[PDB]
This record gives sequence, C-alpha cells and structure tokens, in this order.
Amino acid sequence: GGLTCASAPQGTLRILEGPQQSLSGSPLQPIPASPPPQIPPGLRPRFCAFG
Amino acid sequence: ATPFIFSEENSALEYFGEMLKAAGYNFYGTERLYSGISGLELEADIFIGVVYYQRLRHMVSDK
Repeated sequence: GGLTCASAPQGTLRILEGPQQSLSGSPLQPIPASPPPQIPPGLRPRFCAFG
Repeated sequence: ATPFIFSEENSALEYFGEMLKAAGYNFYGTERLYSGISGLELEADIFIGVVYYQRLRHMVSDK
C-alpha cells in the first residue's frame, strides 16, 4: 500500500447512450392543409323580383 | 372570413361573386339603385351589401 505514482494513460474510453434513429429520417408527416372554401351545392335564386 | 384562407388562385372576390351569381344578383356586388329625391334610376351601378357596424362609446353628449 505504498501508493506510488503510475505512468501516464494511453487513451480514453467514453461510454454514453446513443439515440435511436430508426424512427426519424422517415418522410415528414405535416399537418394536412385545410381545404379552400368551396361553393355549397344547391344554391338557387330564392329572390324573385316583385311584380 | 379567417385570414389567409384565400389565395390568388382561388380569390375571395371570385368566391363571393359566384355566391351572389347563384343568388341571382350581380357578380360584382352592385345593384340598380334609384334616386329617392329624383325618382330616376341612377346612371351608376351602386355597390351595396351587408357590413357589420360597431357603435363606439364616444358620444357628443359627453363632449
């Protein structure tokens, strides 16, 4: 138990978690565009001129 | 009347003109008005509609 000074280390291992990327890199999934306003069907001339 | 729902391809005036055309009115919002003072039909073709007005609280009775 003299606890002498040992030599300098050769290198460094570093352990850390890696993320999973099987999900991302996929084609994007955007929010679907709301439709442009379309005229309602069944619009008729309700007003007829008097006389 | 939400903003940014009408593009330049599908215009707002085209849409509401097709609605007015389907109702048997003019495509451009105008009508044949007459003169209530003269009796005669006005030569111009007067743009009329339905606008929602607001009454502000600033009255001349407080001023």
